[PDB]
Amino acid sequence: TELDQTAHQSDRLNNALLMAIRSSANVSSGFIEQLGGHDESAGKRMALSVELNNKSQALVDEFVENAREPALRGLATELQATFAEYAKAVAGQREATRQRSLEQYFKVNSDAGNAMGRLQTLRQQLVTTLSERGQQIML
Amino acid sequence: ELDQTAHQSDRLNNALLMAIRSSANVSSGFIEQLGGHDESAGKRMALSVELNNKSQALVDEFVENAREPALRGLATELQATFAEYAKAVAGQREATRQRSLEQYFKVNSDAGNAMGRLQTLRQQLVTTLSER
Ligand code: NA
Repeated sequence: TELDQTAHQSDRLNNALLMAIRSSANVSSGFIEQLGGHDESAGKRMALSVELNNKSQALVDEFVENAREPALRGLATELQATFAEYAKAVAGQREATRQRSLEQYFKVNSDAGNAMGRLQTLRQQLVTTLSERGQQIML
Repeated sequence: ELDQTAHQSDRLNNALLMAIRSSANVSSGFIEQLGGHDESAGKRMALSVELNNKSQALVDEFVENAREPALRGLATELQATFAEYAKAVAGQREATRQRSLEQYFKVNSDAGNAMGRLQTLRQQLVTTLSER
């Protein structure tokens, strides 16, 4: 069952990253829809972008809540802090979309991409660490 | 065997993360073209293409290795929904090359709906994989 917990942790992480990138795919494609005049579809993509990032944040919190050992807990709290940066950048992108402003969009698009780069690396390190811990249990 | 399940998990997870990043990149590049960052846009498009190529290869590997009767049908579904997704993102890149906002809108729901199904299917495949 500690074996079971490692898998549940890996799954939180994998879903969190996937939904976080989906959230960015929705704000940028939503912005394009908006500029094409499809305001209702853009508004649903904004809401979807909100909901995806909020679900990722919640899984990251669960991931911290379940990280006991010192190796894991420190990487996990840095993922949590990095995600906050990412979430704030995407919220910035959603408001540029509501305000129809390319200028504000480009201003935070780069912030989002740099936090997202750190999130991917943190995920890889956590995946390796969790898989190491599961394998040491088996040994 | 247990070694093969870790390789299959890595393939599936990397495939889906690169696949969604491929769409986020072509949408970003489109927005860059709208604001005149044509050089910047071309870098996103190249990345979108490469990510699509790499994730397609990982999906294909995942499927070739998923011979078990328990996985066979789910792995084939993954491959077909992934095809539907990659064709939608290729449509986004073509709408970008054509600088067509309307064309882009029309393929957006194709890509987003398929990715929503890929996320679900991913969960079931790793459940089935974690069943050893
Ligand atoms: Na549009």
